[PDB]
Amino acid sequence: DTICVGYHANNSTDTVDTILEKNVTVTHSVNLLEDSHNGKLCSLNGKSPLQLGNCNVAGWILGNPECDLLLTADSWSYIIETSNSKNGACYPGEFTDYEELREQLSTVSSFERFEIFPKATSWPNHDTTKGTTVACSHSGAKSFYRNLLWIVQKENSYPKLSNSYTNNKGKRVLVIWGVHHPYRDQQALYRNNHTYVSVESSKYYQRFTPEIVARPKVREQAGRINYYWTLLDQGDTITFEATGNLIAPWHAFALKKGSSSGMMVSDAQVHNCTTKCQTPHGALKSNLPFQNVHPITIGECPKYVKSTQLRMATGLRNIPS
Amino acid sequence: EIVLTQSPSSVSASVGDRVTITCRATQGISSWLAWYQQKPGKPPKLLIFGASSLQSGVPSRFSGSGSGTDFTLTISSLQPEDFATYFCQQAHSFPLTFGGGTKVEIK
Amino acid sequence: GAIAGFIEGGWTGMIDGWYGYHHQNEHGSGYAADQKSTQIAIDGIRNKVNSVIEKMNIQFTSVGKEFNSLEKRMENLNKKVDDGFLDVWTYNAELLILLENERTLDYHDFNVKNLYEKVKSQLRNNAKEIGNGCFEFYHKCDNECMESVKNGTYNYP
Amino acid sequence: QVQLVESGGGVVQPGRSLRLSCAASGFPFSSYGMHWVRQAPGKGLEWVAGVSYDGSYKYYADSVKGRFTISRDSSKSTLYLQMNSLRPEDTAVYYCARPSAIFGIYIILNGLDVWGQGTTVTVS
Ligand SMILES: *[C@@H]1O[C@H](CO)[C@@H](O)[C@H](O)[C@H]1NC(C)=O
Repeated sequence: DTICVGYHANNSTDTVDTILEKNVTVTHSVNLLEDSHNGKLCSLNGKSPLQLGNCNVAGWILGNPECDLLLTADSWSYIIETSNSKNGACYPGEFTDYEELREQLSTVSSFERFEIFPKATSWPNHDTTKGTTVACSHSGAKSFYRNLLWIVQKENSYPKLSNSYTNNKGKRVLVIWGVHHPYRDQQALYRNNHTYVSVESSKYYQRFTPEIVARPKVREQAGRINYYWTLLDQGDTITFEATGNLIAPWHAFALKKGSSSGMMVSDAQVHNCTTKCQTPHGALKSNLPFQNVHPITIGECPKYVKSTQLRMATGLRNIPS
Repeated sequence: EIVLTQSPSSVSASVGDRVTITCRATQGISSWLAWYQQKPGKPPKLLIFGASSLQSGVPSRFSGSGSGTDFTLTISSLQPEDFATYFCQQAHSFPLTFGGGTKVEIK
Repeated sequence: GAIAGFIEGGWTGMIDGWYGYHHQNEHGSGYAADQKSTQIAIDGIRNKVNSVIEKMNIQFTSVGKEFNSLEKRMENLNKKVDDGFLDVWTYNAELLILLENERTLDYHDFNVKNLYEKVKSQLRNNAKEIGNGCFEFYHKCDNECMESVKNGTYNYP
Repeated sequence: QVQLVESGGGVVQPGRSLRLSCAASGFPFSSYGMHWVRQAPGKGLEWVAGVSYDGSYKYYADSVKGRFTISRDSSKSTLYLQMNSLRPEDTAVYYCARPSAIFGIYIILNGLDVWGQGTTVTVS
């Protein structure tokens, strides 16, 4: 007539660490560290991502004729750049505050690419066909950006121009333009010994006295165009005017608000799934509150830790005998 | 015994709605609650064990909550295949008790 | 105490619970999990791990930042931030898990001890104590005398 | 891979006996306790029976105590639901069901992971 009191053990091998002893063999343990990813540049939540392919944010926003597919995109949950994303600006030039632009383009899938100064409804006596180069070659032949519009002097006389745009679409409008810095070709292309561009707004506030120089050629180009941008609010008005070297806009982007996202640099292929968290190496589950996969993440993500394993004990001392 | 009371007894909704269900008993059953999906003529499939733990392979849009007294089954973004009848389970002590059923119809 | 102590071995053949009993009435023998303490323990451990997970309040955030060639100071600053919280969450995770691992093992240990003492509270004069944590009955014990003690209802001492 | 098969559901007259069975596949059957849960046709799921891993401790519903009998076979890895004294209140779509396993132990008292196809018991 005996009765014993005892505890559990099983043929387990999981070992957890404690503050007073190491590699304690425990009957069960739960790991709190997500360390598996499996490359799949997932479409987190619902919105499929955006792959820029051989293009970057520059060539996508400017409308580089190399970057034509991306014109379709009205939405994306997040933006993907690749190691081949070099088709940025064919005619070379300083995209000023390019990092600030990229940061701003980090909020939602609000696109509307819509036209403000149509190619032939708003420019009399102004050459709207000499936009061309051996730089923006659409497979060899000369061409120019799909969201900007060049203006010339009818080859011998540059008139004056000022078209103002008011905001009516009821969201924030990303506006893009450029200033062309060509006298061998200033006196020839736009004919004036004195030009200026002037971009005025309630929030953007500046002019530009264009520059003359024999800049080392890129894509067989010696003069270049500086590519500028700004954000216009509801109701407010942007105003352009120039006696020369306005690389005029052609159609711009009306964004909005809602669910913000991020931008990435990775070389995997998009597949079909979901996730709350995405890395440059692949998706993972936001159930365990820790990762050691990659520091750059996007979404409702676990914390990145430098740890290798986070064995947390649930059972007890595994003592078979 | 322990008596479960699911509320509401039925509900209609469109795809994308935030669906809320309750499971609600007498005793202190701590977190021993199991939510089950059911399609007509088909056996259940364990959705939520431990009243919050998501079952393996079940989408992250299924969520459970409650503790001891008040229990809740929340579904964030309903999908067409999710049209079903749902049953909660008491597991604190025998006998095992189930609910009256909470079906989701089409709106 | 109990775990890795005087109860110098677990029970592999016991696979229906963490804490429990062996009976040896001369009517049968076997293992039997004490369901009350096991349910309580599982509730505790679950609330523990679940609390470690849930109190990690997360939101939507991207870590990437582009700084150009003339913003190295602010690049290294943004590192100082990211690496800072790297070190902090690494440290809190490591120590939290060490601490609560020990605390869990002592949780099981103290539970087993409370079960032993729980039965000792009932079998005072009707049992010799055996240092392997097991009771001998100084009377004749049937196939229900082994049950009255399991449900905390043992009769005259 | 892992599933449970059910059988024994047929048309029967009140007062007599039947035997239903659930054969396991893909998991250590004899390590788990098991359950029979009946969906009364029209009503919800109604737990009727359950058994430990060894078969020494057996748990029944008050409606069927002393009237039904559960058992299990390790050599055949099968679950036996032997019904005696049938009556139309027992008319139900029977399900064999597996209580879930938790951290290290295969507890009998938990939510149910795996179900059978559902074998229907009709009593006219
Ligand atoms: C031992 O554990 C392994 C899993 O690691 C299992 O496959 C095997 O059946 C177990 N054997 C015994 C006797 O527990």
